[PDB]
Amino acid sequence: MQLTTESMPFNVAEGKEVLLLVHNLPQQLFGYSWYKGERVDGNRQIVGYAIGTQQATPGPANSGRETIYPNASLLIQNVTQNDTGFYTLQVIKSDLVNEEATGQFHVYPH
Amino acid sequence: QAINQAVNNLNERAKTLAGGTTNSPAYQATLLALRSVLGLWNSMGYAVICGGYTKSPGENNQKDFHYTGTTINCGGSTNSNGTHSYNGTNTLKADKNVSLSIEQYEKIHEAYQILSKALKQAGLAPLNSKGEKLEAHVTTSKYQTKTTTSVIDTTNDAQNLLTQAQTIVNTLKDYCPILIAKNTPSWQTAGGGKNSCATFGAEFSAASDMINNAQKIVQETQQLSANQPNSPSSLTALAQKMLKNAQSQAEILKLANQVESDFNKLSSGHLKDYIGKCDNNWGNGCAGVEETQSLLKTSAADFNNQTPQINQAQNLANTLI
Ligand SMILES: [Br-]
Ligand SMILES: [Br-]
Ligand SMILES: [Br-]
Repeated sequence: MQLTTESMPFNVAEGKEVLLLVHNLPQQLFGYSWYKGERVDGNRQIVGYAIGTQQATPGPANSGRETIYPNASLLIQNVTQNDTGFYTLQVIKSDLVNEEATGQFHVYPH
Repeated sequence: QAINQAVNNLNERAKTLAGGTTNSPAYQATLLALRSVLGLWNSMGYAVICGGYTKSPGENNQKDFHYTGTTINCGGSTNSNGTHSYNGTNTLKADKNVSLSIEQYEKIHEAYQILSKALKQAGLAPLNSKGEKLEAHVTTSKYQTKTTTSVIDTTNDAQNLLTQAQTIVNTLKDYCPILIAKNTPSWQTAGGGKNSCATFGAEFSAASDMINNAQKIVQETQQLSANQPNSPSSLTALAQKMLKNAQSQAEILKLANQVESDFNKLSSGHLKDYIGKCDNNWGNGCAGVEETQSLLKTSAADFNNQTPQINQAQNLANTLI
């Protein structure tokens, strides 16, 4: 099964929470990274996680409202209008083969 | 003249020990430390993960390291089904128990290429010699396409080649980068995805110690050479020399033996079936360690066997004083 992602909810009230669920994570992994946008891109990395150190180190796009979980889920709390749009997960497998998945959600007001 | 008899024994043993190769256990012990590290790298080096960002993921740092033969990439990864990605290991911060940085890997690659070149072409110099000079080629690639080649004047003398060895062992043991997972050697189907010091902890320890003891052997050889043997004054001077020189011979054999012991530690675990072998040569040691091992045993046993001479030389000196 190919790597999917999914947002809970897809439409998000400003001020509140969203959870980017990840389906079909491979079992053996070097690590993973989330990004803002539709692409894997250094300057837009929200956060990276090394299985090796069970340790999450944030990149430049991180707003400090993100929690990453070892099942690759990303939680974003207190969402603003600008959090709206696309997100991309890159999983690196133990054999240095990668996989991507793009995620999306919309944030409305009040 | 019974003294002159022991003097000759001390010298000729010291000449073998400090200036020989085939028949010196100091030499073969040293060579074995060096060749061991080389096999260590030929045997599992390819599976070391490198590329982790130093400053930030926004650097897409990435470089190819050439062994010639093959090339190794740091930074990148493979796209599911085919293509090469420029985003990969460079996407995650480098540190202990995760990844080596480009800079760390290039230190190793340089040391390796030097060790590899010295040993294959010049051979390890006799411990007592300043060594020949030689030129290692180190070669790398990038994209933006740029190929770089460093030519290093260097020497094949124990202290130099041991620093090269040391740079590789220390990095692995202090940083314990993860190994690539999945024909496949035993340890890979067992340690890929997990730090290298959890697969090869024992082996890096043993290697660390071989380098130390080899280093210490070199020290003692320098200062063995310092002391090479009719009033009281000549009977004391060249006689203190006897004690100093025998005490050196012994310590050297002690360390040469300890190196044989660490080699066993080295080669008794996951590398038992791989280092020692050869024949793309990654995955086995291809370093002549088996040759060097039996010769270290043989030579060491010859000297061991000559331990009366050193017992019975040390008495004569103590008698005098
Ligand atoms: Br010889
Ligand atoms: Br380059
Ligand atoms: Br071999």
